[PDB]
Amino acid sequence: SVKSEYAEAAAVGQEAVAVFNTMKAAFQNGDKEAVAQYLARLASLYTRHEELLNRILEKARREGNKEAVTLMNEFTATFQTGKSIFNAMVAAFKNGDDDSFESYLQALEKVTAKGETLADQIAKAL
Ligand SMILES: Nc1cccc(Oc2ccccn2)c1
Repeated sequence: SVKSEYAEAAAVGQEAVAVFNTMKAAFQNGDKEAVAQYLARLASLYTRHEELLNRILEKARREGNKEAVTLMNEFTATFQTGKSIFNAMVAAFKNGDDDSFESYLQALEKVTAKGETLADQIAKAL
């Protein structure tokens, strides 16, 4: 069902949270070889999550589930906010700009935390 597909998407999101916190520890310790690998891992994870979310939204639309569509349109928009911040973080890493990396890291955390009440609302709506 769309609901079990959302639970699968939610687990993929939690994997990115796990790899993100590990990466943050690695960055603070200056283990840039680890950070590079974790950033690659996170990129693939976000690509997957983004695809799952789009499929879920498209299915909610085909099902005429207006409330779930509204919530998923709001949540996907905020996902792109997180994604653009991630990508700028990756660029800051490539450039050796640790001040920007730190800024982007904290922002991506606040964007993610903010978008959690919505994420729980979608689970219930599908
Ligand atoms: N593409 C992308 C990459 C990193 C973080 C991010 O933020 C998120 C993740 C889930 C919900 C809201 N924002 C999105």
